[PDB]
Amino acid sequence: EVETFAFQAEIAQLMSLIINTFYSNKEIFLRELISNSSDALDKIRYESLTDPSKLDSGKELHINLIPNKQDRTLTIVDTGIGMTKADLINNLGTIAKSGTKAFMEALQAGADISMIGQFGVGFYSAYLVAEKVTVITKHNDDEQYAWESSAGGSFTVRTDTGEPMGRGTKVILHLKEDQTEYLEERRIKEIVKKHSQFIGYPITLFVEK
Ligand SMILES: O=C1Nc2ccc(F)cc2C1=O
Repeated sequence: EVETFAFQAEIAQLMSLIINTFYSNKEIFLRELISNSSDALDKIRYESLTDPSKLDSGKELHINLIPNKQDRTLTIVDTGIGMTKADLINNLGTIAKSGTKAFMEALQAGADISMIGQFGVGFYSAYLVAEKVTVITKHNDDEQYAWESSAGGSFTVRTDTGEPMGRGTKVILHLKEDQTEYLEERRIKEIVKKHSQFIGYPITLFVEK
């Protein structure tokens, strides 16, 4: 059972802007996704302070970076609070309608694309490098779901039947054919050290066979 939804008009505009605007500093996508994971890990930690039973689905608060050259995917896994089905349909837990407005206003008022995270819509920077994005998420209060979109104005949501996650979010980036540099160990390391050296959770960069 696959449900197809249409993006809000403002969100579809944001995605086509990111896809079509000539902009060479694409590496900032990893900083935004890692920052989104750190925000989700902060949320589960804060709720765990007043209720330790919320960590029953997983006590480790970490971030893993998993490149795969065979599938040409870069996956960002975190054990954060996760997202419900309502969260997924509601623009992946963001206030994307108002955040897109302030972002597009700034883009004509001097700002550039690298400042996308300052308006809460940093997740969509994934389409700077990915032709398709798959999001697997598991919140304590809901089941495991799979969000997917190749842009084009629509996305799909389905119950995920694959490997159970416990709790957290998995962002799979199906990279464009000319963006395979972000599958290289030294390139990923350089970006993490440059843009995410002070993240308060362990970041493990997986290596390949
Ligand atoms: O990619 C990276 N992960 C890391 C974790 C710890 C650290 F000190 C550096 C790095 C990287 O560059």
